Amino acid sequence: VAPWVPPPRHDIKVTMPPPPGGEVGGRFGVSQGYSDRLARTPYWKRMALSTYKLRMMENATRYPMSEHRPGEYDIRYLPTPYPCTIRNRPLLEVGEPRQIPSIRIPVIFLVNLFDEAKGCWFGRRYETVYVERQFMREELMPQRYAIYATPEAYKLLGLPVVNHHTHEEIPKTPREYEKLLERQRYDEERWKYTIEYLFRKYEDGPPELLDR
Amino acid sequence: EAHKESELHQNRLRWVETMKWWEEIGEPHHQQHAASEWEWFRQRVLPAKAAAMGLSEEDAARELRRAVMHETPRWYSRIQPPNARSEIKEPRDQRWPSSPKW
Amino acid sequence: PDEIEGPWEAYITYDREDGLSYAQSLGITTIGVATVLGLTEHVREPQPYAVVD
Amino acid sequence: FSTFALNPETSVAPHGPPRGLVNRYVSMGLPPWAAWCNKVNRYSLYRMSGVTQRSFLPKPPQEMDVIWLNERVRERVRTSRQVQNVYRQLKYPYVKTGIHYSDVLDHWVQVPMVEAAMFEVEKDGGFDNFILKRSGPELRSTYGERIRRHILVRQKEIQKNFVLQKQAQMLVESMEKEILPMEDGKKVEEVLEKYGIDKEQLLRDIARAAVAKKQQL
Amino acid sequence: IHKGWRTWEYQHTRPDPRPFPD
Amino acid sequence: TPMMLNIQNMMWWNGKRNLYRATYREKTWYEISRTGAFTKGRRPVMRQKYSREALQAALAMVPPGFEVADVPRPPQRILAQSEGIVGRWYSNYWTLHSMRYQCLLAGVEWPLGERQRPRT
Amino acid sequence: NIPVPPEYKDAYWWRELQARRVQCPVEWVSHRMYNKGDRQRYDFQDLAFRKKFEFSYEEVVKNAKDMRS
Amino acid sequence: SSRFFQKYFIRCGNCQTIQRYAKGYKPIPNPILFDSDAHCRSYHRERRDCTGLTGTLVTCRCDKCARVHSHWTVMDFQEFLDAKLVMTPEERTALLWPGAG
Amino acid sequence: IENFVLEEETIRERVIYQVVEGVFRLSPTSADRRELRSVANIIDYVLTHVRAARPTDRERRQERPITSAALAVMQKCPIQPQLGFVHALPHDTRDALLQEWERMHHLDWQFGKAVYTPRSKENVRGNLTWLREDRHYDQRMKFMQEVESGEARAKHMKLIAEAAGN
Amino acid sequence: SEREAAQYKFIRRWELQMRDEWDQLEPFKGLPKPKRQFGNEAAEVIWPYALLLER
Amino acid sequence: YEFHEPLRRKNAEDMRQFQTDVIDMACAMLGERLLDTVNASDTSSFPAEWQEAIAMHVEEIEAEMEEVAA
Ligand SMILES: [Mg+2]
Ligand SMILES: [Zn+2]
Repeated sequence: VAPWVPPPRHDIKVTMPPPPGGEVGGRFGVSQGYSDRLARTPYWKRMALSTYKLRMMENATRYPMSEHRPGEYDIRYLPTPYPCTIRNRPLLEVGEPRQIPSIRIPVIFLVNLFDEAKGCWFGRRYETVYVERQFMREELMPQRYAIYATPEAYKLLGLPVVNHHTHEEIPKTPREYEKLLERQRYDEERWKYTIEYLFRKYEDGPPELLDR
Repeated sequence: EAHKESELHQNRLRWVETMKWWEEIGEPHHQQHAASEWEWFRQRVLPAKAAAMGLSEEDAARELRRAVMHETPRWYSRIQPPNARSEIKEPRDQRWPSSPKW
Repeated sequence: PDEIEGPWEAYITYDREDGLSYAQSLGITTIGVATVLGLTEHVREPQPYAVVD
Repeated sequence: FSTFALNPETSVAPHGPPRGLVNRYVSMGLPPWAAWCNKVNRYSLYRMSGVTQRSFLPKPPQEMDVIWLNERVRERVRTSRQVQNVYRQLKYPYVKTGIHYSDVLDHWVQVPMVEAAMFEVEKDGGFDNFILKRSGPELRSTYGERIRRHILVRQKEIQKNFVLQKQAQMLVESMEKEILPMEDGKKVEEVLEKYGIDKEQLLRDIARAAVAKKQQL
Repeated sequence: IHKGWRTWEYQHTRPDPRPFPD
Repeated sequence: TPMMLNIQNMMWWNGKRNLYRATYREKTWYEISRTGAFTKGRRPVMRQKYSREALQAALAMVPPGFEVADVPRPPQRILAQSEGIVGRWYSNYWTLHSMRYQCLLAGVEWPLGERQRPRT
Repeated sequence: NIPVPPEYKDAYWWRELQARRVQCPVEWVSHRMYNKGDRQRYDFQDLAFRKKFEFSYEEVVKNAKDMRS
Repeated sequence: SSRFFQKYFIRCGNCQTIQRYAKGYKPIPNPILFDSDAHCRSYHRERRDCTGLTGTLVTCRCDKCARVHSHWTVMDFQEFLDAKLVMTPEERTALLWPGAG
Repeated sequence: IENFVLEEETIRERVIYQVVEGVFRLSPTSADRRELRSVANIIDYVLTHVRAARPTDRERRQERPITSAALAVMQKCPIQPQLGFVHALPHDTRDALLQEWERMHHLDWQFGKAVYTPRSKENVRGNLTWLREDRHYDQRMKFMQEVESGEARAKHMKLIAEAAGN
Repeated sequence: SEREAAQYKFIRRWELQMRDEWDQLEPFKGLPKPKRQFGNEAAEVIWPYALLLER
Repeated sequence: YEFHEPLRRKNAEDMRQFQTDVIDMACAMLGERLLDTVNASDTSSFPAEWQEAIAMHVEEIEAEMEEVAA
């Protein structure tokens, strides 16, 4: 038994039914929202509480897309009311073999961290650095040495906000990842792709015109 | 640990020789090189580009290097550029001028 | 019925005591199609402590 | 399907509707598998169009204890090299044991996840952002609910502590102006009992502050 | 199910359990 | 699972039911299957047919700086349907073009652009 | 119902579903699902089998009669 | 990949300008010499491409600032119609493609 | 160095008389003396009665009022604590020694179980919550500067103004 | 057995780059060789395709 | 009331020891700030009573530090 059954979810607006529940958040499987409040109210009272302006704002369709769940297809226009498989996909298909090359993460250092074993700098302060996933989660992160490179993290540290699009594309093959790596370093360090660095050998005339 | 065997032993000895070449004199040289040449860039090239790109000497450095990706033997992308010209596929087996099958 | 647009009234609940004087010191004649007719203190029967406990 | 060597991309397929049996089904929007179907009727077509998804969770979602964000137990239909028989078998996600240093509560936490969840957690900037971004039915783990409660509580505690130290700031700024000139030994104690601060503990951590500073040098 | 029964020949209605309840 | 072993658990049959499955199918497999009722080929998707000054008053409310070419024909996965004239109606592909054809029959000048076919 | 500060609300997600659900085994009310008339007349959202609003007969007739149709 | 033409609206992350990116017909890997592996993953990547370029890092060349990068954000056309309709006409000239009045 | 000495009839009799009675003036019961048989028992007995001899916080609070000036200063701060949060963390009904057991191991931190021990001050470096709510504090302060300077009034007044002009 | 082989190839390669046994002209075998000249280094340099697309 | 009251009691307790903590942190802050005004700036310090006492507690903390080091 249920004393006080909870009302339909997103129901705020006067003349229009709520979005289908489960598209707001809730249990999927039905394509039409319904509220007893809206329906039981006589048409004229619904009209009386509105204006032509307000009405044409909540009539408003955003047709294939959904509002409450950004970027996806609205379930009520999908063949079955459940949310789309493709955008919500699992990382591995039914037949797909698992080969996911070790991937490296952009990471912001909060302290100057010197590696003594290699006699070189792990990273400087406020320097984005690509590191080993395990190395980051297991060691840098539990100490306070580094946090993740997310844009809001730049925002909080005060630095100008950049987006590395970490794991937007997660490569399912080593060659796929070598391509991803290529474009990544074409963005990340572009000083390598400026024409002066391609010409390092000659900042001057040819090397055979020089001295001993 | 077999040594009396020729190719099992001389090969993995070749391997440990190679990998003990790396972290001793090789790896600090690779690191040192990567450091030294960025070092070259920023005091020679960058003064020009900062003046060019419409930034200061500082912000242009965080711009032109937005992250540090240092190449290590387990993480490297590629050894060499891929082949410019890929050779021409002939019909099935030494058929001329054409073949019915594939 | 939609040509009527009679005198809509809106209840604004300010979390402090002074709301009335404030809304009057704002000096709002109109929100530009609306033409606010008047401000008034809406007198409520003061609620007991049982309601908030 | 093109028999040419060079196929620069075109807006529409240049030679008319693509030849070949596989391209039939491709153009229908069905998987390349379909060319191996003996039963092609409505039911089978609908079945392999994948519109509806047949796969399941091991437990009903309220009882689900691990994080499978989108992962289902799927079933793969395979075939022996003796091809008269065709068998199917279930396939499960790779559950890696989640061990993450949670930032808001300072400690490691181990709540078992899937692969996809770990890539996700790196994507979201730490374990805790990953838990708080998700909501309710989204994270279907019970475990998730527990550490989410802890993360939240502890978070509001962080805020409490921030407020705390800002109060402290305002206090010492108020009494500083008062005892900023040297004045007298007795005059300072009036300030000390006016603000309810004890003498000897003030002495004690003045000393501990001294030791603190000279210790690192 | 090695071989399935012919279920299409039946209209969909629930038969009565043979150890019928009293 | 018994569905994998090809067991018929239908309730009118043995009284049982298959365990992994939805309890309510708003449309069953047959009418998910029929794409003709869903996708738009050969079918009208906007049922109301507007008079002249009706149409002109509808166009009246489209915001300037709008072209037709920016509203892609939605995929086949998506239902084809229209709300009639609602707020932001010009944003709905099917409503936009249905209206356009209504304007064509009515001799109403069509203010928006037309659909561009990009070519390599 | 118990009022709760919103940010804690997620641990109750299942509880909140059990309320909106019909109060029986769905088995018992299943018939609303099966015939076509009641698939339209009943709201099935998160398994609450509850009759939607419906006009009475004379309602419908005097509703159609003043449109002169 | 890919069987069907499709149009996308893409925003340059660096200068915030919207340019339109098209993806046309490229033919299937040949069915006569058959590779199950290529075909299947191309089918899944095809469904992936058909929707919003989900699993893809988009790499193009921006026109306003002319360089090749992936900062690109892909927009479903409604977000685009939001972006566009509230813009004053002379910044349309700046942010968008020629014409687009 | 490490001496754990079990007691007996005589040796307990004199040990307790010299140690807890002589040094600590501590007074044992019959049940106590029955339970005093080891060196851990005597030392944590004394430890127990000494720790219970210490003043509580009710006593500490009544020797130390919080001065009207002090609290009046804490009042005028832009921010006061939330301070209900403890009630929201999950409590489990189980044995105390199994909770002892899993925290004897590392089991206690595993399955979404986490132990709450109340802190005072934090690690501010790398702490996102600290940072973000702190930024919040900054824009709060600059907001109050905007209120005192008078622009608040002005922005609002021209909001009203262009609302009426439309 | 792929990853460690790859490792071998990177290490070996860097070694040969210190010791100058490395030839960058390997992918280009089929192409005609440019002019050896004092201004023409632009011809020998290996160009990133992306930066050609840029200009 | 039996259920709800022991709660608001706990809340009141926490507000109380919160005030207390504000005061303690305030002592600490006072400690380093006063130390700073004395060592970095000059001409000002406490009574030689407070100075001998401060020195004494400093020596005691230093000894506890030497012992807790090893
Ligand atoms: Mg009936
Ligand atoms: Zn750009």
